[PDB]
Amino acid sequence: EKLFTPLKVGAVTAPNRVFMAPLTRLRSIEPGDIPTPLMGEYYRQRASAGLIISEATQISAQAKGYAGAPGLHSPEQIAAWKKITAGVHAEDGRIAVQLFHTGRISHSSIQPGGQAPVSASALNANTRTSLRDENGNAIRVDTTTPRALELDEIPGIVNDFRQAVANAREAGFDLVELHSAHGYLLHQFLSPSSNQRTDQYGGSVENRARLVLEVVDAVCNEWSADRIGIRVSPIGTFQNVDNGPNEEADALYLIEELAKRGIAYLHMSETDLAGGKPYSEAFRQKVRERFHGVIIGAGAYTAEKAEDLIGKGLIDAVAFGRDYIANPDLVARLQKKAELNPQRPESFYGGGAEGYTDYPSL
Ligand SMILES: Cc1cc2nc3c(=O)[nH]c(=O)nc-3n(C[C@H](O)[C@H](O)[C@H](O)COP(=O)(O)O)c2cc1C
Ligand SMILES: O=[N+]([O-])c1cc([N+](=O)[O-])c(O)c([N+](=O)[O-])c1
Repeated sequence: EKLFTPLKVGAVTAPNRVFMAPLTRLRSIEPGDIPTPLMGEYYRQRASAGLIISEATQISAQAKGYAGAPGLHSPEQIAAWKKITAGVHAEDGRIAVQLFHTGRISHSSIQPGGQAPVSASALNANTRTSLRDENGNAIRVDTTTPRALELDEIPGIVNDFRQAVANAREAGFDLVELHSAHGYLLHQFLSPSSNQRTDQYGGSVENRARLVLEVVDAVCNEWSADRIGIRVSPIGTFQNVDNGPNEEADALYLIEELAKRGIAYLHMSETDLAGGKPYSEAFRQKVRERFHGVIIGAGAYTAEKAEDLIGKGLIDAVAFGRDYIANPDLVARLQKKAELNPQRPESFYGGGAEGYTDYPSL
């Protein structure tokens, strides 16, 4: 078995290939979107992971889509995240911050000034986001119709990603993961379904990938390419955002472009929680020959599926989501073939310690 063997991931070395997937838990303080000591304890409990990838973290106030999600733009956010990374490092762990802009998956009530969120085009996402009620409890509310970004606003978006990566370095993160998946802003530009622009940021695949590649170049320049990962979900449909009528060819174009930058890793979210068609081994081979860094697979994996694909030389590591919510010591349990704690989905979002830090270790 290979799941418990080391792997060099850009600038750090993971001691195993069992990674903690990015998981939105909506427990941050408002006002201020500030990480908490309870969040610090949760991440410290999981520090035996080969790599922790944080919950989605907004790059700016405009980037916020969910009440209770943290940011990485203000002094108070930087100071709170510094305590969290210090606690992970005290336990000999490694942690990446997942950075996003939600684009049209948002609501006017949590935007600056109470105004419309932004996107590639002015089309409603036709889904829900998570807000908080008068008592601070999580609630699902229909998304607000966005306005299209003006051409002259695009450099500011690139600069916000650049600044958030500068802040992540100061906060003591080991790596950053750019959120280019799941129907958020970068994916909204990538997909023809959500991008009807007639300037240089819409139409062809080269134009649709222009924004995400500008962001990759900016953050590599700010820090170093060996500190940068990216999450993509380029095959299937995710939160009403499909990948267009040429999804395989368009995915291989983007992956070839990413490879030119020499980034640390490519993280593929293979399916939505509601399911989708499995990746073919032929498509996995085409990805593998186009990218020369670490490849992480995710989406309803078991340890058995992970071992199979790692042994075949097609991926290098696996990110587990819901098994990591329920099992702080998932590495030890998989190594010893011990039974897992049962999941409690009712407490995935919002609340406090219950369903968060109260899943026991062996
Ligand atoms: C409660 C919950 C929150 C999630 N939040 C995020 C997120 O912040 N960013 C992201 O890229 N994916 C997010 N996902 C997807 C997970 O990263 C992961 O890909 C998925 O849970 C993997 O499948 P598994 O749970 O079957 O292992 C979330 C999933 C769940 C269950
Ligand atoms: O649980 N969620 O609300 C949720 C949130 C995010 N996110 O980045 O904010 C995701 O990427 C996914 N996701 O991919 O399933 C889910």
